[PDB]
Amino acid sequence: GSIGQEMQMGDYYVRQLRGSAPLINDPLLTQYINSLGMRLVSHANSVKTPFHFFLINNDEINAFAFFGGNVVLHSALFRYSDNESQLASVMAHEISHVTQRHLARAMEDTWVGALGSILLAMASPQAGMISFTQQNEQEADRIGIQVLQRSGFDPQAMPTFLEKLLDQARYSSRPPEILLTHPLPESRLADARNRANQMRPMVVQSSEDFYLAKARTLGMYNSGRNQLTSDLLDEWAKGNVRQQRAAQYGRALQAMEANKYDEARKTLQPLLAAEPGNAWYLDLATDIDLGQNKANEAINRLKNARDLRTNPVLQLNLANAYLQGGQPQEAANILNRYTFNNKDDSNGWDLLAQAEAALNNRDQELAARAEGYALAGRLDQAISLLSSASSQVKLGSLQQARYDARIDQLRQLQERFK
Amino acid sequence: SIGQEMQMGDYYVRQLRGSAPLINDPLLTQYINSLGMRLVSHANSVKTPFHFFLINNDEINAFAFFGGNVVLHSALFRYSDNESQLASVMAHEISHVTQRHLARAMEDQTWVGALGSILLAMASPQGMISFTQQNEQEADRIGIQVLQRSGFDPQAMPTFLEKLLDQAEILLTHESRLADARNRANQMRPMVVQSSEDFYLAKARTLGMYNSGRNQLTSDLLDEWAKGNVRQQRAAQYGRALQAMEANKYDEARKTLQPLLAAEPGNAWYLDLATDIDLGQNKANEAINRLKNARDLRTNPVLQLNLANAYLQGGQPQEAANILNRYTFNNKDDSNGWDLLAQAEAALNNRDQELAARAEGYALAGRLDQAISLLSSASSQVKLGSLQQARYDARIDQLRQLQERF
Ligand SMILES: [Zn+2]
Ligand SMILES: [Zn+2]
Repeated sequence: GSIGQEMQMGDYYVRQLRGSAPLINDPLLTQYINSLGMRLVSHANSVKTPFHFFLINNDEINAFAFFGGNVVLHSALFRYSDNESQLASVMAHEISHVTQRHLARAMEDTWVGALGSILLAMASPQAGMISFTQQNEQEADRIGIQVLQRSGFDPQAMPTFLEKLLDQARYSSRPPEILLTHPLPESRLADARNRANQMRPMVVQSSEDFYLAKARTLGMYNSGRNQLTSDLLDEWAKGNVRQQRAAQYGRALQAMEANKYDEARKTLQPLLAAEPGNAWYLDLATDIDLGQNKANEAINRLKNARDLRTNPVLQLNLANAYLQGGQPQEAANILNRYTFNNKDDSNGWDLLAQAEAALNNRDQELAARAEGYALAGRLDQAISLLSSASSQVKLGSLQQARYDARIDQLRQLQERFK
Repeated sequence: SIGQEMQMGDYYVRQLRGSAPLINDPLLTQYINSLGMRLVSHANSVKTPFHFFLINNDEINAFAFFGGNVVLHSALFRYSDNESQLASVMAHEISHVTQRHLARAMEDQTWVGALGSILLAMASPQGMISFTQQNEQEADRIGIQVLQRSGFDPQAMPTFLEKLLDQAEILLTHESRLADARNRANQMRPMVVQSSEDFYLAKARTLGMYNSGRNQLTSDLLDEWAKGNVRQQRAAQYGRALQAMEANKYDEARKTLQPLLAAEPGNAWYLDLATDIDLGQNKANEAINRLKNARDLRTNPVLQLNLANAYLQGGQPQEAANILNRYTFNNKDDSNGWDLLAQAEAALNNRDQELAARAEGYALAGRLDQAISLLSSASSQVKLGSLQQARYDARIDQLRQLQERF
């Protein structure tokens, strides 16, 4: 089965990505990027596979995708994206590469590892490299702009973003890495500007989650050219009030990053007072609270949250608060259900490992950190942890049957690829 | 002619008084028109007298019509950071009238009432008019000079328009035109800018006393004003005393105003609030004596209404009438004087005089038939052939002519 092979070929590369590339595993940022991405996929034609959207800590702008609906976005995209529709146009562009099976159809002409080595070199700040035909790039722009429009974004954002890539391709000695995987001749641009001119004029406003995502990405995961500049923060202090709340949020982050917690708490207060129930400031409200060993206050606030049952960001934030507060069992009650509902989330497993370690449930601790190692492609290491777990439980027990069964599953993943 | 339009203007004004939420505050209306008036005298193409009205509406809007009657929404004060920005709106709106743009627009094509219903809908918080790109490209650039000869900031207009863009109401009735506002302001001159003492207190009383929705006098602004020039610090103290009186914190209100009144005992704003605090504590005698020693007592309309009201609460309706009888003949269109005069004549048991004063209130609010009814009642209580009967019946005649025009 091609779709079956593609989905597990994708899982193999995604596991290699987690284990060696610097992915941003932050709950707020990953939930936003996937919520935005899924909103595009839900308006794409002939989607035959699930989709996941990954974020790299890389200041070089690039974007690419491979089998299984897995698209990779560098954090530099938030530095170049002035509006949400520009970032959406890049994801729409990459989503269309997958639906058209461009990378899959290009490979029909040691080889599984040859492609995986290319994928991580493009994602790592340590950079072979894949390239699409300019015909392929035209289909991705043609199909991407229509997904862009049906999703309620500005179609003129795609040519506007392409032109900003061209103005740095000659006003700078460095060709941005995105232009080498996705080449941009003026024909590509003039074709894009023409299509946008022929759709409906639409002025769209970037969501409030976009500016907060842009602030957290550049502020909290700053790296190289990926900074949250004071020039941009002061510029956001003059724009629409969404950018001002985002600008306030960004300085609260940097005040927390520099351990000026009371300075950060007092900056964050007015935004939390206006929106007491949104996850973005709730997330940092606990972060500053635990920075001062006020874990009870973080717990009380999160138990009063409306959407604690539905929002994973809230669920992890409270589990972490229970851990720092000295109640690991309450953290485990949340995380046992959390890890079962999000088996691919390594944040959940790592926190469960912490909770089970604090409870001195060593077999369950080893099994929890085994899942972290399995998600990172460290299957030999995951098997070692579950072997140790299975050696601490009586034979014939279900814990032994379950630990040994999980080892069996990881061995099958292992033999499918060399 | 100007005659029909001035009379059409009076008809639309009467309709506004009856249905739109006008701010009839003496201090605020005296300031709104005093600033308009010397701003008016710096344009020369004016055919008509000018009156400026303030509407309690938290949605920002401004418009004008026949007879030099301009309408300003109270939301204008929270958008106006300085006196020139506030006059920038008025200079733009008076320039519409002097050049006769709205009259020009309706000469192209039941109509007079349809426009009045629209004028209320814009004014009332609970269909609109819209101007072409030239029309206000006229008004703004014709209005920036009218603002400069009056000694205010020419750059005050542009900073106001940009503060409108990033929030996308005034914008339905009013980048190309905006780029021209910054285009045209930079060329003329840069100007020293200093708001009047009255602008800061007027903004304090509008946002503090007539707070409604987005029209609040926030704890962020008056903390800021306490750090400004000495005019803004006195205004910040005035606003805090005003809000304490609004919250019926009477003792705190007296002690907050005490240093301002001690420094400026003849200031009309503080003298006014000192009466409200005195009457609020049933101390009418103290409020009366303070107002009799005010320097501008028989020249300033705000002080006269304040003392007239204090005489009523103090149990001296005759002395109140002696003031108000003269006030209503000097300020015929002031409904406050007519209402206070009706209260005094009711307390003196001069019934036909009370009905006559009440009638003027209803005539100003556009209910001419009711005013005719009350005067008819007054004329029936007075002897046929008396001078009173001749006046009452003459005023009925004047009101009937008004309603026969429309
Ligand atoms: Zn491409
Ligand atoms: Zn206008």
